[PDB]
Amino acid sequence: YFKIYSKHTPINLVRDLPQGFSALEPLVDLPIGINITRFQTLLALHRS
Amino acid sequence: FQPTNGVGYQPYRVVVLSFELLPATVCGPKKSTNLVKNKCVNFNFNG
Ligand SMILES: *[C@@H]1O[C@H](CO)[C@@H](O[C@@H]2O[C@H](CO)[C@@H](O)[C@H](O)[C@H]2NC(C)=O)[C@H](O)[C@H]1NC(C)=O
Repeated sequence: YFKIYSKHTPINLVRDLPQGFSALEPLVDLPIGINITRFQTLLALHRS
Repeated sequence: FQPTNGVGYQPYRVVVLSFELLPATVCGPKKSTNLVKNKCVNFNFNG
C-alpha cells in the first residue's frame, strides 16, 4: 500500500524551513503493490 | 453461421474469468443492513 499524507500551510518566509508545528492528515492509500526503492521530483520551467 | 443453424452448430459466446491473487483490489459486494439505536446490539462497522 502506497500511503500519501498531506498538509498545506500559509507562510511569509523568504528562505528557510519554517519552524512551528503542523500534523499532516492522510490524503490517500493506493493499493499498488509495487517495489519502490528510488524516487525523483518533477518541476516546471518558464519559456517565452 | 446462419439463422437456421442446428443446436450444435449454432453460435455460442464464451467468457473465461480467471482470478489472480498474489493486496487484493477487487472484493465482493459486502452488503449492509439498517442502523438501530438504543438497544443492546451486535454491530459490525467495517470489520
Ligand atoms: C526492490 O528492488 C531492488 C532492486 O534494486 C531490490 O534490491 C536488490 O534485491 C536483490 C534481491 O532480489 C539483491 O540481490 C540486490 O543486491 C539488491 N540490490 C540493492 C541495490 O539493494 C530490493 O530487494 C527489492 N525489494 C523487495 C522487497 O524485493
